[PDB]
This record gives sequence, structure tokens and C-alpha cells, in this order.
Amino acid sequence: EQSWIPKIFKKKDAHTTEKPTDAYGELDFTGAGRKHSNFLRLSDRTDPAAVYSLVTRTWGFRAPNLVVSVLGGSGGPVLQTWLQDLLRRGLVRAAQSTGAWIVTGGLHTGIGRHVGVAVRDHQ
Amino acid sequence: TGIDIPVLLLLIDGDEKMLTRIENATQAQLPCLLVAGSGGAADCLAETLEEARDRIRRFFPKGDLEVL
Amino acid sequence: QAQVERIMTRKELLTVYSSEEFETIVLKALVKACGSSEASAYLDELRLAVAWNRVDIAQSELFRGDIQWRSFHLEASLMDALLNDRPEFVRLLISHGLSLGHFLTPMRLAQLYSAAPSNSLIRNLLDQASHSRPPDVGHVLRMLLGKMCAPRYPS
Ligand SMILES: [Ca+2]
Repeated sequence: EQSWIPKIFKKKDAHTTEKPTDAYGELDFTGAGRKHSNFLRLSDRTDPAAVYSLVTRTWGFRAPNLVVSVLGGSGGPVLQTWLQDLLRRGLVRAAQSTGAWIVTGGLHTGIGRHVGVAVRDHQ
Repeated sequence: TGIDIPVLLLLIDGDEKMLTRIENATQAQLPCLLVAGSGGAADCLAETLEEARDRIRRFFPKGDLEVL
Repeated sequence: QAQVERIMTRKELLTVYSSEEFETIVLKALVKACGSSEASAYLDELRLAVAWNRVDIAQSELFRGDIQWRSFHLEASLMDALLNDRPEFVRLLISHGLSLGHFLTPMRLAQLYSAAPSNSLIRNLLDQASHSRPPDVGHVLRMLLGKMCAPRYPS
């Protein structure tokens, strides 16, 4: 089912040209014991329709009741604990009732790190 | 889904680039939430909602006052 | 009239105290004339608020997103609030980014038990445990709760 991924999506801006996508598939973190995830490499040119169809139909995620996208900074260090409570006892606790997609940085930066741990705790 | 899917943006804080992000997310209509008391672009946008150059310098000491 | 107008040009430095309290008005007047935001100019006001138990003044004026606080600013105020039994300031200072894991050390933990009243029961228990200098709190816990339920303090 993932075979046509290099054909629908492209990797790498007038100095560059598009090429078939190479990095894709499922993703397992070594020794984390977490559920098997999914990942994809794609260019910024990609229109959202193909990616949304991929997520909803190939990866099998159901349509979300609501979507909240969290944007912020502070980079490395974790936020002050009242922001932590706003994330956990606020946004994530509310999203637990309706079911939702929470979109943010997928990195170990502070905001994404605390979003992930709050989602895991309520999971 | 045939129910519409609401989308919301939450702004904890930000640098000068988060102002551009908010402007782009506002021109293409998307509701935004600003966290009060967290400083940065969130507080800068919150305090004007509810000395303007002084405020902009207060939350962006190095910012370009006219462009901001 | 000219003098009064010259004075009233700068109302930020004037406050009215009415008999209908003193500490709140002092805090308001001190905050009103600060201006800067480097978090070094507000330490004095924070110490005064801790000493006078002005929770709302601190939470409203001193801890705003403009002022960029961090741990080393608030450690001394946290210790002051711990020693002098100010629960609201203990809650407020921790919620604003004071890393408790790094803050707590055996030295300060022993210093906290030094704040017990001289005639209190815990003081007598600590003295008896020491007569049987670390705080020796674990010995007191063993004497009180027994081996079955006593925590092996420190945890
Ligand atoms: Ca001062």
C-alpha cells in the first residue's frame, strides 16, 4: 500500500528539481515500547489534499472531530509549569472528550516534548 | 467528514516570525488563541486586544519598530 | 497653580493613602514608578510582597509576561516563603518556572526543619532523636509510625 509513495510525493528553490521520495514507511523507536507510527519525507510544494488522503485512507487514521495546532517557542528548555498545566489540564484534557488531532513540532523541543508527554499521560 | 472539521491555532509565545505566522493564518481565515502572561508575540498581541511603540519594544527589544 | 500643574504632569509618582492598607499602597506606589523590565529591578518589590503576604499584588504586577524571570531570581523568595509559612507564594513561585528538583538540597532541607518553633513538639522529638548535625527526621518517623509504615526519609 506504501509502494506508490515515491510516485505521489517528491523530495528536493530555482536551483533544484524534484525527485522521487525515498524516506517513508512505518517508524519504531528502539526500546521505547510505543505503538508503531508512520513517517514520510515530502517537499514543501506538496498540496495538502494528497497528504490528507494519505493520512485518512492509507495510514488509517479516522477523521478528527477538531484540530488544534500549537505554535510557540522557548526552544530547548521546558516551559514554566503553569504552561505545562495549561497544556495538560487544559488543551489535552479538553481534546480527550471529543477526540482530536493535535499538530505541533514532532521534535524533542520543549513545546512538542510536553505536548507529547501530556498526550501520552492522558492515553 | 458530512460534518465540517473545525481547526484552531494556539499561540503560546513567539519571536518576530510568529507575527508573520499569525498574519498568514489570519489572511486565510483560521481562529487563533493567545496565551496571556507568557510574553513574546502572544502577550504583544494580547495586550493590544484588551505607548504602542513602547509596548512593541517591551516585548521585542530588538525588533524593527516601524515594520512591527 | 503653576506649581500644582507641574506636579500633576507626573502623576505616576504620586499616590493617595486614605484611612478608609499601608502595605498595599506602598507596593502599588513602588511598582508604578519602576518602568524597566530586566527582572533585577523588581526583586525588592518581590521581597516586600513576601514579607507582607501580598499575594495578589505579586501575581498581578510582578509576574507578567513582560518580565523575564527564571529560577535563580526566585530561589531566595521561595526559601523565604517556605521558612515564613507563606503557602500562596510557595504555590506562585513554583508555578513560574522554579525547578524544584534542582532547588532542593540536603542543606536547605535541613534548614527547613530549623524553622520549627523552639517549644514545638517536632523540636522536642528531633532533640530526643539526636540525644539517642543531620536533622535525624527518619529516626523520628520510625519512633512515631513504627517500622511497618515509617518512610525511609529522605525519600
Ligand atoms: Ca524596585
